[PDB]
Amino acid sequence: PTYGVGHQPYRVVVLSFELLHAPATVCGPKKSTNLVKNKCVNFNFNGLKGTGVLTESNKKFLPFQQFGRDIADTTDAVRDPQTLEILDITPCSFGGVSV
Amino acid sequence: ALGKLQDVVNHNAQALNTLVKQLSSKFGAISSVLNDIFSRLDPPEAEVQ
Amino acid sequence: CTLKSFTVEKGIYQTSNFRVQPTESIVRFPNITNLCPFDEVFNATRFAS
Amino acid sequence: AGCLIGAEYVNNSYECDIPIGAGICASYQTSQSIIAY
Amino acid sequence: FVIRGDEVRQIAPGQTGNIADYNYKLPDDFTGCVIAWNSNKLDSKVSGN
Amino acid sequence: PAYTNSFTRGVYYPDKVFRSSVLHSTQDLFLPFFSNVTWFHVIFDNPVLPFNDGVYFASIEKSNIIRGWIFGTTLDSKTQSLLIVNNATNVVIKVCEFQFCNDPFLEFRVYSSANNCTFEYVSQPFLMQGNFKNLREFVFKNIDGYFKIYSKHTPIIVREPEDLPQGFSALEPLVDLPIGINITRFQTLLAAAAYYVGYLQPRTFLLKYNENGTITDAVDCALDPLSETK
Repeated sequence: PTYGVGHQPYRVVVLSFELLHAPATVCGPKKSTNLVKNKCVNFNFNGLKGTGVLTESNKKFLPFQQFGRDIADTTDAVRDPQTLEILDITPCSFGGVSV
Repeated sequence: ALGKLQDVVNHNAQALNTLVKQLSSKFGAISSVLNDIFSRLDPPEAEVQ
Repeated sequence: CTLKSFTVEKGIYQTSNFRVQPTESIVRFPNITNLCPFDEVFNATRFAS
Repeated sequence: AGCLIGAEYVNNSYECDIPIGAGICASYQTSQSIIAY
Repeated sequence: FVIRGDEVRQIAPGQTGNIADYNYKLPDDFTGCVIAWNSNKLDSKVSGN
Repeated sequence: PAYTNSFTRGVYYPDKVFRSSVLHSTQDLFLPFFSNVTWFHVIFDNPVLPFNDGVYFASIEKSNIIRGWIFGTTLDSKTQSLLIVNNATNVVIKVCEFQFCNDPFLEFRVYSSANNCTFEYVSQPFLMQGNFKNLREFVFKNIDGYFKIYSKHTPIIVREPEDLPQGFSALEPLVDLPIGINITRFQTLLAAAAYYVGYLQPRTFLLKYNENGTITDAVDCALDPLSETK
């Protein structure tokens, strides 16, 4: 302790990153927002990006099922990552106007 | 008996089941989903795909 | 505008498409549970040489 | 067929001038305003 | 402007990096010419410039 | 060795997308319908079978003798491997480089000299009436880097002597181990056994999903001309 600055011990650590040719297993924390029910908004449920309304559904999903498509290969339902609730993705209200 | 009327109904149905099927076909690209193209390549090559 | 002229005739015309735009955004990704054991190399009991 | 906003539905039946859809037609008859029937 | 050697490839229209996103970015419709040459003869000095 | 007939078993879920009362064709490494698969009676049979683009494991036993799956290309002293072990507690999944042994069996006598490992996935949920034996199917595959494991458990009465039953059972994905080994060979281990192995190959199948979201049957598309017509 009689030694001044420069001679005192300093614990030094180095978080050396590799980024090798392998499936990435060490990522960073991802922020999670709230969930509106009756509101056409943007959704990003685990990679699944799109627009539409996120309402409840009665489709009984299996435990390993996460996403859900329709007959025309269109995402119709999705399972929330945090809570095991199976929603119903319906597109935003659209149409065609004629004057 | 009503096969001639079912013909135009099935022909107008298979023509609509083909357009919704070709939306997933990769017309010589990296993927079909447009959100995936704009999330795994660079802008100068994103418009190429 | 959809039919280039200054005098339109009687009839119904398809001008454009109505579409509501989204208001907010939602980004949910699984609950973070398996944190890295960083408390073992920063709050250790005996460091190395 | 949709939501017609801009005309009024009169109970009288006339000849079809502007075809709207599903048996509904429009015309500009008499105060002059667009009527549906 | 003056940059390093491995960063000249980011002056192309559309690229990632550090100087093509926060220092000098070119539009995707850039119709021009980028001219660069090694200047390690008068812009360098002992202990780094 | 021996040879039996895999009538219609060996169909799993290619993706994790819910489909209701539709028919979706998919091109993935499935098991061909009505194919000759190897049969070993370990009631002693533990050969070093090559892992060539997937495998179909099946054990028809009334006890816990058949329990373990060793992988790896050159699994002697050089390259990493994988040990799907279960001993009455939990799964002991641990990809690790270590010295192997000629004849493996089950304490933990399969290992000889442990070295620096790369990953371990010890998970509490283990993979596993009377005379009814337990059928345990297992599909292993590694496409890009993820070692996928499918499994399904169902009872079976042994009417015919030691034969795979006739029926369509969907195989659900259990784990998605992010591994990085170049698996090219396989070796089983034990501790009325039934060692069934079937190799996978690129095939197209038409999977019919039910209203509850489950595959009821499939079409091989390469077995008979009627399959191509369907």
